[PDB]
Amino acid sequence: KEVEQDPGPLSVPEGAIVSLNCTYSNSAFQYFMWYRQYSRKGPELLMYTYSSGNKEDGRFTAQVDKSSKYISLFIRDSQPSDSATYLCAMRGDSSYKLIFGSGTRLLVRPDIQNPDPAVYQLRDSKSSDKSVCLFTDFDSQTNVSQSKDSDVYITDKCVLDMRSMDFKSNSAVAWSNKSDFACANAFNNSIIP
Amino acid sequence: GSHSMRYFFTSVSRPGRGEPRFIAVGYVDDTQFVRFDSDAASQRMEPRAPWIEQEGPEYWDGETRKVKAHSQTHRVDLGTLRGYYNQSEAGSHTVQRMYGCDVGSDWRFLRGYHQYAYDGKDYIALKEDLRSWTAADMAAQTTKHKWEAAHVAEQLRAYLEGTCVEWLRRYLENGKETLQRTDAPKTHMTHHAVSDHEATLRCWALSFYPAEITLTWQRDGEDQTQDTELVETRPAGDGTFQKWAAVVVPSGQEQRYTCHVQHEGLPKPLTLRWEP
Amino acid sequence: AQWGPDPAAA
Amino acid sequence: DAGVIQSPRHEVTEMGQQVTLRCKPISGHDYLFWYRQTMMRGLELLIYFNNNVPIDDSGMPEDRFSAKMPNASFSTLKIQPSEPRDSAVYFCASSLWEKLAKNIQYFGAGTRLSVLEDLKNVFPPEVAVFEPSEAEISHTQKATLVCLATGFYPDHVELSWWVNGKEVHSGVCTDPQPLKEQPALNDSRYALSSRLRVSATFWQDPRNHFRCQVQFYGLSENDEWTQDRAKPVTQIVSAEAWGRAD
Amino acid sequence: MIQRTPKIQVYSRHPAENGKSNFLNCYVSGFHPSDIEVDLLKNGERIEKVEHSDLSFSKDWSFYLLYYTEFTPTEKDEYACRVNHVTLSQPKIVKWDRDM
Repeated sequence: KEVEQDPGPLSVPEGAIVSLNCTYSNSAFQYFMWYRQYSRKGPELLMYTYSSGNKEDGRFTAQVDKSSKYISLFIRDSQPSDSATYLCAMRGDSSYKLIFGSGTRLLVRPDIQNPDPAVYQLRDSKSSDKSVCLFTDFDSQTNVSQSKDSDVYITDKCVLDMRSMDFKSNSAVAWSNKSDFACANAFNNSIIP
Repeated sequence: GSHSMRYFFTSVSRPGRGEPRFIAVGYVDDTQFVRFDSDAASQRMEPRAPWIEQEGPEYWDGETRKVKAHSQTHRVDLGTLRGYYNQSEAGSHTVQRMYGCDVGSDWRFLRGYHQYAYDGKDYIALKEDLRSWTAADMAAQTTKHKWEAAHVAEQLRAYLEGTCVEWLRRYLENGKETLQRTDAPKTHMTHHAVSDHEATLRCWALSFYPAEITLTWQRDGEDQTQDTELVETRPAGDGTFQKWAAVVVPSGQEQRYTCHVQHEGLPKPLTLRWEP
Repeated sequence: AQWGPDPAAA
Repeated sequence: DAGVIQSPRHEVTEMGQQVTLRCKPISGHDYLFWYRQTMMRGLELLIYFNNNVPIDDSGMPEDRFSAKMPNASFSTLKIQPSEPRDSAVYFCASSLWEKLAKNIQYFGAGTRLSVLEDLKNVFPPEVAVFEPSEAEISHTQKATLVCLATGFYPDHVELSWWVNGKEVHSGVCTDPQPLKEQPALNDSRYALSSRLRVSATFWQDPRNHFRCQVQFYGLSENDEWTQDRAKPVTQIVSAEAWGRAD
Repeated sequence: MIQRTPKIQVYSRHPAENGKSNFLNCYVSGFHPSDIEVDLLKNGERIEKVEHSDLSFSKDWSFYLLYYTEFTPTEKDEYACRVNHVTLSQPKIVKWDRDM
């Protein structure tokens, strides 16, 4: 009742095709499906496939090859809304209990028409104003990573979406309590273009 | 020759005494191999043949599940039918179901079936084509319209054609020593007397597997029926079967009446007449 | 090996 | 119509303590499933009931876990005592024969359960908001606010922006995960960051009210606190800010 | 709602010699409903350890059972099978007969 599955994170661009797959060890299994789980939500069924055969549903195709014992899902035209964990379930004759793979976290980085990368300083709404940094408007190719010679905190980014202006922006944030902190340089360990 | 795997389930409401009686049994050919009884202590699907006992834990848990869940469906179904038929709640009523799949001498799939009954009369059954249902008028029509809409036959078909047959094929191998034998009958004729002027002549056939047998009587020429006591084939207890047909006839005419025993596992048809 | 996991109810 | 309902949404508890998890399934569904999910074993079945009797219960651990459906409309999954290794999300789900046919099970949003070593390391967030740079506003006609929630544990928070008393989702960017304040302590506190970008012509209007709300899950009034810090209990911590031009 | 009265057959597993170990069987069939009482008897007294098959049915929906216990036949001892059932007005007794 155990199924191997690379947990990612699988990071692909908006527009891509993603292969997700599990391989499984027990061949008493007979129905194979894919559930998708969004961050903090229940999993909902995406696609199912009776046996060897491939079901297609618009952008999602799902496959099982039973000799190899290999289950797969194919997403064409990657949308960012497809960012999610993807979990292959499957069961047998004997019970409705689904057997799930660990899951694979898919992340689709939405394209950005006009990258505009800069590093802004920001005071607090309150008298003990701490500062804090926004590195923002960088392209979906840029990795933010940091970790330092300091107890300086840098967040993994995320993608803010202004739907009505068609202006999707990336942004990551960095702060600390000690003096020798400043913006621009604080993000400079992430080695930008 | 042919081969079958059949499961028989039975379920009997018992208003007063809480949840109903359940009895599953499974056959291969006419050898019984598994059973479940709700009223028994174990609450386990139990082997009833030496050849299935080989089966692992995966098997025995998963069969016990399948059967339990099935008892619950009957539990509900008893309720539903008390409904559809408008029956009182102190009345005991019975659901019965039998499904299974046959194969030819080649062990290929040859047919499949599933038939269901409320209070010992035909309710609903799956047609030979495994696509469609046949329903016994009144209530059954509602069950069918439900079953059409959950695509129940589509699931069943997959069991009956694919899985049932694979398992049946497994059983015929794993237990070939017992299931693929023939025991020839052990024929013998009794001579008791109905009277002075008559003489009870009984034609036995004992210790035989499988149960398909043919006994026939003949008066010189070609008599075949109606001084012919054909009892239902019955079990001995030891896995084999007993049957007999008897003739009672004007005394000193024993000689002109002859019993004709035909089995798979007989070389030629054996033929007996009063000897000593 | 039965039909499983459970019959469809009537 | 509304789907599977599970109380609570989050349950921070101390070990030793009976945790009790509830689920009401979808009206009409005779099958009910308790699944757990950890990171180490993945999503797993615990048990499932069919017309209220348990059928498959192979993933129930040996002691401590108990589960019932006293009727068709409700189930408890009860852990007694808890241990820290019961920390998991615990989903509930319901289905019918015509849907289990196609393996459609319908899920709740799950009770994120953290069972802890000692409640003395629980803290609610202290929450601040930061207001967009002058720079960012002439460079693009756009002003990003930033909300930090910091100093909290365990990481059961739910950050949301409310602009003028309605919650906005457009232009928001809550962090994927908390990030630890002290990567140096085994059981350390967290921070979590979010952003809200809007137009200059919206940030600059002093009419507009911006609020950062961090719903935190913690202890309940029955949990016996006995320091006299303020007790960290399921509460809302907020920070706010108005439009300006001076 | 159909009732159907049990057929009763009573017989040994093996050709009955005396002093000699055997099984007595009572096979009840064609009956409906399922509720049926079957006792194997010894001189009218009621034999103590009778086991019984798992209930099954024939393709006309009627039910069958085998009840059986391991006796030793003797010259003098009478054995029988007493069956009771909703169709029957009294419990009815079918005597064992090696002949039949």
